Amino acid sequence: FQGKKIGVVLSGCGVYDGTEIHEAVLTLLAIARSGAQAVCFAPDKPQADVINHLTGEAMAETRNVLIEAARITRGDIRPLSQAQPEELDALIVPGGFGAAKNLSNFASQGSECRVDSDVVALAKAMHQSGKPLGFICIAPAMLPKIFDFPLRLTIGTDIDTAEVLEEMGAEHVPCPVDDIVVDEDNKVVTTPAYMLAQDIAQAASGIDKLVSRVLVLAE
Amino acid sequence: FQGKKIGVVLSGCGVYDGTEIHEAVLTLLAIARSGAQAVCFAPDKPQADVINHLTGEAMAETRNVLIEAARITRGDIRPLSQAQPEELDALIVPGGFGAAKNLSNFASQGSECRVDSDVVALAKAMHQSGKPLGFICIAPAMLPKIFDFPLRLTIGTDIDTAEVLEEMGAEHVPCPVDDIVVDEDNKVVTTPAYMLAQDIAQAASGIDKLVSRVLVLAE
Repeated sequence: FQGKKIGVVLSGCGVYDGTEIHEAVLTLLAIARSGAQAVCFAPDKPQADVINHLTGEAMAETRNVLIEAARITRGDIRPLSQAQPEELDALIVPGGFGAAKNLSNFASQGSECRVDSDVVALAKAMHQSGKPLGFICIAPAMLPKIFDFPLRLTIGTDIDTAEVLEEMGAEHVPCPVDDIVVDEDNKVVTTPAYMLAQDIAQAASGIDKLVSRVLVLAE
Repeated sequence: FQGKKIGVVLSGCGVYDGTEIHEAVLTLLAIARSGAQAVCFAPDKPQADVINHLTGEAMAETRNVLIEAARITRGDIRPLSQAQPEELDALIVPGGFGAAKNLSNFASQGSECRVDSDVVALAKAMHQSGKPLGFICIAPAMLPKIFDFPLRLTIGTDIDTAEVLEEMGAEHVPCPVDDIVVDEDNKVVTTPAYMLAQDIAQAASGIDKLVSRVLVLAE
């Protein structure tokens, strides 16, 4: 897969107010091990909140999504507004509450949520051209808001969350932490990761499969 | 290795002002995949600085080392002052500039640096009992300040940095990104990681070997 360029969209730095750090790093690892290149992006805007990860309480400060996401990529990131679908072969979106607070407002709006316009436009551009999409953990919640047609996807086994996604037009398929769901016609791959994982090795098993599948779909 | 408890000491969240995020997550991954348990700690104190990872410039704010390190561990971390050497089988310290700013002041003091007292006491406790130590990237710079005896270690191949460590009493051994150096008598393992890595898969190759070796030394 040398030569393949995989877009990666981040939402901050940490599970509670940005991207799930394990999920993001596991994604980068799997991409690199396959010989492909990650091309990272994050929207240039303030985070919805800033959470003390030690206590779970909100902090009285403000942080920029792009600035904080740069921590994960060691500075090698660009504003999402600069993404060029023609230069990408696929798109992957890791989870964390940032996917539900910053890339969308699923966390507070549920089925009436809106998704970041630049996220919608990039994802639609991939689908137009037949380039695969990989969404992890809670990130698949954005899919039935982006695409106005039925899609096979998963967020694991949680019945309440699955009910919400169905209300939005998805077909929810149960999946364990170490496997994936694939909508073959639309080339969309999903996996639960931290929705179900009890440790990092269980999250890596599902993520590795997701990345592998995305790369196969991109050929 | 089920049952093994591996202490992990963090310094923040991000290469420039805390722990190198890739290195920390790769460490956790390798520990979990081997069936052992990571036990994470970070000192409860302010970071030396806060760096914009997008530009590399300092920011006009203050952040707590423990609070930010909790991002990497999804909240599963304790203040370093609470570490109980009797409950640990080994100790691993990932790199990032935080190891040189927060766990020590190597970044500004070089060979005249001081190391966090709780870092020194925990590391000494491991060595007393014959429990292995694994230090990654720039973290090995702390070793000849902690132990007043010669130690075989590596930070890669950088001649200037190696010269400083030698001034402090170390025996520096060249090592590539995908290998390790082991001081057998003192059970100390080091690897360069981001001192030399050009991507995350190259850092993982060295880290995986380090963790494996630490686990073997802990049996």
